[PDB]
Amino acid sequence: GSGTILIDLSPDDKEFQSVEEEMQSTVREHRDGGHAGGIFNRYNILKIQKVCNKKLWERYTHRRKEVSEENHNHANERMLFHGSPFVNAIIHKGFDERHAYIGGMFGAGIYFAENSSKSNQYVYGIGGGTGCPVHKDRSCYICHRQLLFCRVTLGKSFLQFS
Amino acid sequence: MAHSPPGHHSVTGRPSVNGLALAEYVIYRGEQAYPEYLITYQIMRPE
Ligand SMILES: CC(C)(C)c1ccc(-c2nc3c(NC(=O)[C@H](O)CO)cccc3c(=O)[nH]2)cc1
Ligand SMILES: [Zn+2]
Repeated sequence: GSGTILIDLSPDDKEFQSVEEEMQSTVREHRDGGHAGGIFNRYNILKIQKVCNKKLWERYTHRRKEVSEENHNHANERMLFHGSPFVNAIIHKGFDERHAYIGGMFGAGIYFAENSSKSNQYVYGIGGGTGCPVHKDRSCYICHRQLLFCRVTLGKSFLQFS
Repeated sequence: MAHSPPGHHSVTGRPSVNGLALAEYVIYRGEQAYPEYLITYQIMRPE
């Protein structure tokens, strides 16, 4: 009883298909040769579910309006990927400081990617951790993985070259 | 949790060397993201 329901989408749904497309078309090679997240060019999409939670949605839209009004009515809202071992907390409790990376490059915040394959590197933790629970294989082709595709308010974003 | 740079709401990490890489972003308030879709998948072995 968290308030969260997961609505399963059909593969025939226009909305399943555009989310899958964004997932598949933003795969790239990584400078570690696949070390953290595995060696692949594409995914097998198995399921896509919508995350519905009225409280967490209102919490998001309330902050969006704050940011918007501090930035000439421009939330600068994107759809971005998030991979984390805490995806199950996140979908039930929402994002908070337990999902931030204290040791991150750009500070102690919550990190999102335009490249799905980048988020794929944190599904099993920092650096890919030890890989999947069952095989300890960061390149497991067997075990199922989960990513979030999230709605993110960037507001006035500080540009950092790197 | 850190704070955003003053007068900012997030940080864009621009890809600098990697020609093919897209941007990465950071927010410092969890209220600035909502998890809309949960995607279950497998990576696929290249043939
Ligand atoms: C510490 C725990 C809670 C385990 C964690 C850490 C990182 C990520 C995570 N990190 C990302 C990221 N992070 C970095 O580029 C460097 O870690 C910053 O130094 C870039 C792009 C996307 C992601 C992303 O989807 N998830 C999730 C959870
Ligand atoms: Zn496995």
